[PDB]
Amino acid sequence: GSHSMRYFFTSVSRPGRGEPRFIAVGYVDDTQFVRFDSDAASQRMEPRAPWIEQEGPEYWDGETRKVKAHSQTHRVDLGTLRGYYNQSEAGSHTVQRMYGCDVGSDWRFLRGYHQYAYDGKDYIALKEDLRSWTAADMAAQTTKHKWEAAHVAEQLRAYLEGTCVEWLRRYLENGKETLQRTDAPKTHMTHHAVSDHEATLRCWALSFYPAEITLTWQRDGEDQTQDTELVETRPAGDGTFQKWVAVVVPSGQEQRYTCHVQHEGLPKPLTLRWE
Amino acid sequence: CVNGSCFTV
Amino acid sequence: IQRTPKIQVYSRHPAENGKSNFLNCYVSGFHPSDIEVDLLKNGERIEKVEHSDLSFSKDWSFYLLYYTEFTPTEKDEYACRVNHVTLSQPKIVKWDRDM
Repeated sequence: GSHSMRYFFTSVSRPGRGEPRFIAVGYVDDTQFVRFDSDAASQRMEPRAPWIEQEGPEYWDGETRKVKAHSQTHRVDLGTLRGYYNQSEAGSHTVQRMYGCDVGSDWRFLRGYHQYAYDGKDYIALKEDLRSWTAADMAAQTTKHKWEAAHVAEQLRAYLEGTCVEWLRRYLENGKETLQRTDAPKTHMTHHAVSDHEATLRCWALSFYPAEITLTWQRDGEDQTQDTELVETRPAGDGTFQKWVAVVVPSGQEQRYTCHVQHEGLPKPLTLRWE
Repeated sequence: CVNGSCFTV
Repeated sequence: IQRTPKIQVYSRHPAENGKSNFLNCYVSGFHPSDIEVDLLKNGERIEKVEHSDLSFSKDWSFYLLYYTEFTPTEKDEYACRVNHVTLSQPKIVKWDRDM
């Protein structure tokens, strides 16, 4: 199974006074392991998972230095983009950057990404071959030409194929008891009458990890979406996730209906029935 | 581990 | 572009009255990031709610989990109050044991 390391950066300009609000988080798969918050007192990169606390003072000093450099790059960027898009200094604006890498089941580099947004829209993104750029508009074209001239892509690719994968590998190992453990969804079905003649069947999946999952309803062995309901997948708060899916059915006919659960932790999909 | 090289837009 | 938050209120664990639990309010799909989220017990604000670190999905919309400890009872009402620039009014979502 592949694994990913992603870093998420958000800078929000504060036109009234001061520097932008800047928040960085780092993830392995669906597990946040570090953060930086400019509003916080420490002005340090901080641990958010036990297995990263293994790292010594020099790791935290290095990460702190780099993430601080990141904050300033984004501050500069917010100014430059205001200029590109001819905006006043009155409004608050947002720059987001996400980058990271995947390793495959062979534990080797699988893919890399580096994506940039301004005010919640695509601005510029490294392409899958990590050698060129997708520019969304004409302002991003400037950035693209500037970055081609300074061969940023070559430098990024070096990071995404070397340092990035190397450290994902290290983290995967150190945190193997959680990061490499799948939590199969604990499933069950509930049932309650909505009338004398109808009932809602709700198929629950709880406490699963990673987030990726599919719940599907069937009637007499064919997919049914009509008269069904659902929630988007949600964090339980303890590092695991939850989802459910419901159908309304004629009462007495509950046995026709099956809930099917697909998840990595499940060797084979699970079929739940009322009774 | 974050990178590593910083470049402005 | 402005996107309004979607909201879920729920328990971390199966809800049993008398048993300590955690009350969650998950806000997602929103832009920009500025947002106010309170957890209410009987219409009134629980005082130290925590929240996760701000992150975003691939469409660049943001998401946050707000949470606090609590013990369900049968009479007690819990809700989540969300205000965003997209909202004309602060949105309140009540907690339902079965979601």
